[PDB]
Amino acid sequence: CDAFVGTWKLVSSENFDDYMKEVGVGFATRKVAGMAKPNMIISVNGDLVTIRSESTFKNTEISFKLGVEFDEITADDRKVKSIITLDGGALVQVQKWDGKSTTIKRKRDGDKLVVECVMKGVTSTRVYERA
Amino acid sequence: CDAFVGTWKLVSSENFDDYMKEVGVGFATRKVAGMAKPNMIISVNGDLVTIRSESTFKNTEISFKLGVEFDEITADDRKVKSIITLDGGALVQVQKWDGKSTTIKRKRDGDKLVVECVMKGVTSTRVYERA
Repeated sequence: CDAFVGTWKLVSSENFDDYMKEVGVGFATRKVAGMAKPNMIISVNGDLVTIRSESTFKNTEISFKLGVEFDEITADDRKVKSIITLDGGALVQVQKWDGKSTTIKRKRDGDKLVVECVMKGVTSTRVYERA
Repeated sequence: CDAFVGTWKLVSSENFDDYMKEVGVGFATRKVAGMAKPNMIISVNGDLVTIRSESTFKNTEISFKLGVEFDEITADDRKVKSIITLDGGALVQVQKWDGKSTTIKRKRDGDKLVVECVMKGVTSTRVYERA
């Protein structure tokens, strides 16, 4: 996870609302969540990887081991099962709940960290740079 | 857990610095941690309990099931194993790392939430009220 460790600030967001719609986030909530500009703080301690997200909407944190399924309460209050892997040099997260699934891919592109969240063929792209 | 769900704000802190010393928290961290006045936000989603701490020092979160050991990275960056129980109507947390242990007790006392953290017979006491 060496390529991912650091504090990342949001530089661009594309198609976030439509992704949230696909996920089932409420109309009012999508407004508030759309206004947030979360940072992403990624760190490692031993075999535990932590991804923190800090914003006006919600402060979240997941702590996990690569390849080991874990319980997560999402920023929009879904209770999901997540599994995160190192796959083609990306961190790939699959979240499953209520027979549904979404894939969140975190990948380096030049000096940026690109986050692509996919649900039913709808993709939100968020671009981050080091703080 | 119903008696614990809510947003709690710090109202008193007693012996916090000495507790941190006993834990082995370094001077500079103890200073910044002592200056912070963290909220504590406790929520439940199915069988998952989440305890979030928000302050200038750190934003942290643990999500866990009662009676099931889990991995935790503490605010002072210790990698510990935690187990949390409902015991005499209190939430009792035991954190273990490097052959050491500390116990964190969260209990209701009237309209307050009293948090007692014990390390080798040094006790820090922090009291919170609903926000």
